Amino acid sequence: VNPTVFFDIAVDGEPLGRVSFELFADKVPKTAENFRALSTGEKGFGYKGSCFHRIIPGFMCQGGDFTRHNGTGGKSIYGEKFEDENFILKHTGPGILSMANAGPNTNGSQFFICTAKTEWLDGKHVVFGKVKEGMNIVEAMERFGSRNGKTSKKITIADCGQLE
Amino acid sequence: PIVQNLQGQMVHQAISPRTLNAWVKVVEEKAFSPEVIPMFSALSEGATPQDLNTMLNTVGGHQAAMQMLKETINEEAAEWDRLHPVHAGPIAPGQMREPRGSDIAGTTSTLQEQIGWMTHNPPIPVGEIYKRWIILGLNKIVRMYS
Repeated sequence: VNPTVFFDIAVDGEPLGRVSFELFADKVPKTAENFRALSTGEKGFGYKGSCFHRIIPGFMCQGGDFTRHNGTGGKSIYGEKFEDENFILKHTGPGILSMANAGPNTNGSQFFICTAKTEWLDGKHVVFGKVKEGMNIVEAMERFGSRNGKTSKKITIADCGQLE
Repeated sequence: PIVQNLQGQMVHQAISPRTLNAWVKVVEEKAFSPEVIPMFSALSEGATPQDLNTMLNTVGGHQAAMQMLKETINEEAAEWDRLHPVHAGPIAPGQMREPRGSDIAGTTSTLQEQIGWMTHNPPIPVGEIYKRWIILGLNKIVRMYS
């Protein structure tokens, strides 16, 4: 049974709602372990307090750059970056959780949550999970995006950890 | 070059062989004297980085000078990367990756990506930026020719 993580999402400091994710650790164990450990903050760094710095409506919400907060940063629990584990899972629709990267084998901490079917991302980004509960929160985050990704309000991970 | 068509938009046209030849003839007569810098800049309006490299790769001789130039373009490419850190993706449909140094100089970018940057809205003017680099390079190598 797959690990489960949650995020409490907030906008300009005020609660929005909790989103929960199943992580497909059977298919991509190292990539799922990275995201889970970063969500509990058990190695002393991770997602708590960081921002969704790039939201593009009809596309995805991207966060996880906890070092530089604009997409130029981030790190994994394996070091600066780790390899693409496989591309077994594909971008089949809304709620898919996938690794943002700067090219092959440059997975760090940045991730995205798809708000549509993003087929052309197949084989480029590692898919490692899916939204289990709270797709309405991600649909409500979309509102605060823009076509170039800049957000009109600070969308933050107020808190996070492991449910299961 | 990139140009406007009857319907409104900017579209690619191939470099004129007559432009190329004019450039070739300026170098034969003047070498790399100062006066070639304004010539180059006039002859390269709206040029893509691929056009700019065609112009440079037509020059016969002046090998010392051409290496100097390439080394100067290479410094500017590295400095561009130093000042424009890469932003992690995914690329939205209609969008393009952000150009690296190597892309602006035409080494790692195809003509279609160059057209892509130069015709986006807002435009990333990889032609104009590369031309700036080249013109700095020319302003260095013209020392060998007073």
